[PDB]
Amino acid sequence: AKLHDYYKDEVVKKLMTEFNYNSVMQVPRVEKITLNMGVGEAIADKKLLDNAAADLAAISGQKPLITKARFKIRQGYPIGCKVTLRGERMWEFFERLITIAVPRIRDFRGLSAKSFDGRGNYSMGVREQIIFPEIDYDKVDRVRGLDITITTTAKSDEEGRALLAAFDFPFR
Amino acid sequence: DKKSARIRRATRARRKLQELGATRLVVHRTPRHIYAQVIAPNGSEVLVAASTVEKAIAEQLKYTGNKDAAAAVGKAVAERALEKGIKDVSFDRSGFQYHGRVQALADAAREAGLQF
Amino acid sequence: TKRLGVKRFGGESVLAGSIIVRQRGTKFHAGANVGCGRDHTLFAKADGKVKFEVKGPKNRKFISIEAE
Amino acid sequence: MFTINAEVRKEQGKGASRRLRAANKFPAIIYGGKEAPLAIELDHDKVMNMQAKAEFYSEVLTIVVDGKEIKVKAQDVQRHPYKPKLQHIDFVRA
RNA sequence: UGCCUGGCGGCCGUAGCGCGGUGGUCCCACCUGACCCCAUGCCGAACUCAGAAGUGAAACGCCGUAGCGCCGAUGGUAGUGUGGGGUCUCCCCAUGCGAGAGUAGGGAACUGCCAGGCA
RNA sequence: CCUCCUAAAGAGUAACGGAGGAGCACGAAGGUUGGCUAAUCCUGGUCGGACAUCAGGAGGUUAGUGCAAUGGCAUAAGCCA
RNA sequence: GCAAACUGCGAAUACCGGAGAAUGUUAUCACGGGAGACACACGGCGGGUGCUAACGUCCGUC
Repeated sequence: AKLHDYYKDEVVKKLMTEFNYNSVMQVPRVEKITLNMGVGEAIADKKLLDNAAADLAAISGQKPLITKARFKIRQGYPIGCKVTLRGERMWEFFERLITIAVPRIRDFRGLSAKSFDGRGNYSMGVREQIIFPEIDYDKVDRVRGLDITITTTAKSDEEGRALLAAFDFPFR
Repeated sequence: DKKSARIRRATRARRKLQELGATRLVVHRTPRHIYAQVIAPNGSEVLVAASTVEKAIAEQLKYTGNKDAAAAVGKAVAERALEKGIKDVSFDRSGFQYHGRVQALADAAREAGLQF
Repeated sequence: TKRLGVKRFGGESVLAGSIIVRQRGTKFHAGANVGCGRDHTLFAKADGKVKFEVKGPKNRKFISIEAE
Repeated sequence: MFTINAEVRKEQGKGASRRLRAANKFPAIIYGGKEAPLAIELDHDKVMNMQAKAEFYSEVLTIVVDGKEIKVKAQDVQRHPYKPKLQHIDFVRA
């Protein structure tokens, strides 16, 4: 909720005047943020998966959950663990990342507008996690990055563009 | 959809209870109110019904939905049903979780003398 | 290189605890005042009349027993 | 508009149908509208005679029953796979 | 005695899907924050706490839309029991039972009890 | 020892007629109560190529239901606690 | 386009169960005694096997 009040104060007015919605919640709003490094290299050994889980726990305020597969992978093989938030941690983590993580990107050519699901969600993988200062260089084992997929109530790609612009959408 | 899953869950309870043909006491939880009814085995008729919407319960309640409101509703329905002569009737939480308002209402009813 | 089908029929009078139909799968489901076995073998819970009907969201075939 | 006259069916079943077919005749029905549909007995020879013209199936036909002419449209015709015989003609009142 | 909503049954496609508008009077739905009752195989997602802070966005509510799905006559046809016949492989005769598909049409489900709001 | 047809629509109705599997196990892989509900294909995303990864979409069991086969399981007999 | 091991549809004969008419030496069932009986065949009805070539062979029924 660190940025929730600021969001409601600033994004809502501009989005309402540029769209002229009726209800307060008609503005697209993020519901969950997914952090899941698709390392896909723990097949040989699970130590890498343990290291990834530890990194997720350190970076995030919670502990990751280990999932299983739906490449030479069997059924029910645990390969990666994902992290998601729902609550104040949403805005806390988003504000932190947009303050320190997103601005500090090396060779930052910009986001990918086309990288949508076609229905109001954006998915992309940003490598060289060194952008996040929370990543301690002591415990880094390989060049990795977060496969962030923003989950938003946007009903179309136009709403996704508008809500990304609300966060100033640095550039393409 | 939460409604679909809730109805799916309640259907099993209802269909397993229907084998006995006994008057059911169905309680429904609403975000703003609480409903409680006693229905005969046929299901097309109800013996008694009371909800927080009625002034009889909301007069002393600042709001219709909370632990205190659930307890008051339970006491009222228990008194009315005891006046009716339930004689060890069966309860049903509309396929819900016995956690809050349902739990408080059931505890209040059992305090009044409910035999279930 | 043992016996399926309908053994007891609607409108018949049977004594308590009488097997009416055994089914390989759930082709039929026991109705009111009717029990079910491990092998989905329906047996009469009382004495009276037997009815075969079709009901349910999928229109499944059901077997019921009513007071004579 | 064709001056077509037929006879009302008196029996229900395959018996009269086969009797008509053997004697170079066949049955038919007239339905459509709130008025109750009725079965009719069409003579095969006359049907062949007045169906050769292409206008038979074009406009609304006239059927005469007990000296009563009514407008009916031929819904469909069912024929034998190889025998040029009309198994059954279905009409609609118009 | 009427219009509207909620709960519970018969009803299980003439009850479903597609389009428009209509609703915050009551009621209903979303929801704020949650250290407090409670909690996650991580998360107030659900569960539970103070309510209308905000709204009718989805949802449901009515009607029209027969677009779609569905049912569906009426006859006839196929098939066939019984007895017989022929050129007895197969077909037909007398009688009875009577397909599927298709067709006109129906098709915006209906019905029962309680509770609440407006007349 | 067991399942599918062969086989003329109650049960049965010859084959050396064609398919076959099983000689297993669980102190859980049973039960109690609670919670949840797949396959199939597609969109975005370094390796990852389209399918090692998550989010969303058509849909709600054609996944799964420890053993070969066949019927059944949405109330889930399917998964977890 | 196909499917004895395809059914999204779906017949009459055959079954017992309930009500009902006349029928027929009770034509129906149990018990007890006493039998033969344990190699049938022709044709028709719908099939399998067999090379539907078979006046070959086997099935349920008259």
